[PDB]
Amino acid sequence: HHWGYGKHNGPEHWHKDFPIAKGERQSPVDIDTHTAKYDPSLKPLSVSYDQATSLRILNNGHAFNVEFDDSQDKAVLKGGPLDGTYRLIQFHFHWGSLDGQGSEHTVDKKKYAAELHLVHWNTKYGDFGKAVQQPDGLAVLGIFLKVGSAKPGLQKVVDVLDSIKTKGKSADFTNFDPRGLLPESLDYWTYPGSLTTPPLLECVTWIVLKEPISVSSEQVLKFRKLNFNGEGEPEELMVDNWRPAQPLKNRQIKASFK
Ligand SMILES: NS(=O)(=O)c1ccc(NC(=S)OCCc2ccsc2)cc1
Ligand SMILES: [Zn+2]
Repeated sequence: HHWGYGKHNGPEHWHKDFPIAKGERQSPVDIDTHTAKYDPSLKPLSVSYDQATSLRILNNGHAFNVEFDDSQDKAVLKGGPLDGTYRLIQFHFHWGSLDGQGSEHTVDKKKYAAELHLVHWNTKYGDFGKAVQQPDGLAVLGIFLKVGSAKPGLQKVVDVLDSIKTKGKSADFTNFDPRGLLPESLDYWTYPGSLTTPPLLECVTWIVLKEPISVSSEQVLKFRKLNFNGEGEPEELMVDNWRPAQPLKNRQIKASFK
């Protein structure tokens, strides 16, 4: 009886095995754009992905992860609210069964069709595992997806999903360039939060871009053909793998733009 996104194992149940689910700095949150304040103390954000080295794509039963070789200082996030350098380790998405839902963060209560999470760990802690014992261990760059024009840079992801349909399947996935998943603008909102799945650890500086990317209906329909189950088990489509917004508690969301 493992956590998931169903009626008997989804977000309202997670707190029994992960009591931090009811913590002081849980994610995602609704971003109330009128309450968020421009912060002149934010430095410029730097997303340096030119030497990113993807390795593999994996269906972990909750989403799919595109994994990167993080053994060298290569694809890194710095600046903005961050102190020092954060290294890309993986990205993944959350998405809906219908285009009207799927994002984790919301913007003035609006849900996007999906949300991309580029996950980075603070290199001062040596590795990801030690980073998730720290309040500033991780930085997740979140990007909303809306349905419209196709995102050409996403197609290589979409085209490999048939090989990883079920939980536990992986495929080689080298030479994928995550630059092709970014919008034009780096304007963002930021706040301190958590992982949005178990173990829900409160280690994350969230950086959520304001400008969504557009993906086509056909691209997101291929996400919805993935399975939460493993091979040979009864089909349960991998859809609605998002946690809803959590209480903001004693936090302020800061904007990078005036
Ligand atoms: N949705 S989220 O971005 O908050 C988020 C990010 C990471 C995690 N946890 C983990 S354990 O990611 C592990 C990624 C990894 C490890 C080996 S290579 C890929 C859970 C939720
Ligand atoms: Zn995520």
